[PDB]
Amino acid sequence: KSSHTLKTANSYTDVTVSNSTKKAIRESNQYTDHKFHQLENRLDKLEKRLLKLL
Amino acid sequence: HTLKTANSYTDVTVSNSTKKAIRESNQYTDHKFHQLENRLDKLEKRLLKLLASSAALNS
Amino acid sequence: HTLKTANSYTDVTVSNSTKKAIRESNQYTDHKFHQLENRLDKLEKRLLKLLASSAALNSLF
Repeated sequence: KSSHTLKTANSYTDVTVSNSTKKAIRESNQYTDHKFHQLENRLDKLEKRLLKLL
Repeated sequence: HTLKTANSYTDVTVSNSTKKAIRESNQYTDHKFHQLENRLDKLEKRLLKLLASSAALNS
Repeated sequence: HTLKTANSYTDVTVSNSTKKAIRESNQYTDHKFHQLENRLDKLEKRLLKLLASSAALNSLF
């Protein structure tokens, strides 16, 4: 009607989009933890084999 | 009717972006996980050689 | 119209967002990767050292 309309819509875009950026980042970071845990545990196992051998 | 049309464009386009964001990021993670695993596979071979070397020493 | 200014606004802000999320998440991965690269380098080094000493000890006897 339309200034107050554009304005309201823009504000909706703003909150929504911002909550999406944060969500993507949490979700990807989680994944990254899940994958990198497997590498850390493998590494933990290897130094422990080494120490035992020594 | 317009406001409803903007907002529902926002919801749809936002939902697709979050998905593309995660999908790309994860793909990059996977590439980095593989590069590390290449390293770990090597290290484990050297431990396996060192191990056989150590039981040669005994004597 | 008003559906055109609000929709182009939404596309531009969605665009910047997508790029920001991927960038930030990849920084996260990069940092964790470095940390682990660090832990690997050290272990590699000790192993190389221990192979050198053991091999030399073997040839000597």
